[PDB]
Amino acid sequence: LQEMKDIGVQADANAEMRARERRDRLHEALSVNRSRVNQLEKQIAFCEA
Amino acid sequence: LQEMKDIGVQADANAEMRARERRDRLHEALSVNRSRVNQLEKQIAFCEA
Amino acid sequence: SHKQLATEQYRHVEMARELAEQSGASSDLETDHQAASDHLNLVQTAMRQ
Amino acid sequence: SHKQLATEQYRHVEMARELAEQSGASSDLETDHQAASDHLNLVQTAMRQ
Repeated sequence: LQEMKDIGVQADANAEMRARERRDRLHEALSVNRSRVNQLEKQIAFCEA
Repeated sequence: LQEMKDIGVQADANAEMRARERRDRLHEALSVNRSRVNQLEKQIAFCEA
Repeated sequence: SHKQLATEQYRHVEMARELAEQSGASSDLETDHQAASDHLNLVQTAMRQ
Repeated sequence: SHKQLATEQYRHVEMARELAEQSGASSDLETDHQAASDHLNLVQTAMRQ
């Protein structure tokens, strides 16, 4: 129980799956945004050349 | 100890640092590979146009 | 043709600038998402204990 | 002129037929490195235990 206090995270199951969903969709959204930025940059290089 | 062996991880600090460093290096190398793919794709587009 | 070239140069500058902004954004998000996954693991451990 | 450009196109086709494979391999490696980081986290947890 002292270890539970040390970690301090409230860590509820509802909160658990919710958090994992949030962060995973966040990862994938990040990756997609990075891809889109790269695509646009490539377009810009095309135009310049 | 039974829990240790059920997870089965050797849990030696030295191996821990070594494994983590190796995986981080692989992360960075893979990021380099993705970047390289990006630049070469840029070149493909330039040449084709 | 000179005027069109100058205009395209302007447009290119604008797009390149905004895309640099988006690249910085994506990197910051990457850091955020690393932290996110760490949090997920913490929560799972709290569940089990 | 006619004979130059076709050959150049074919060379570029080859280069793209390398880039796409590097890209797919890179994505798979990304998943693998995520799993590796998971193992790192397991070792981290095992330290305290």
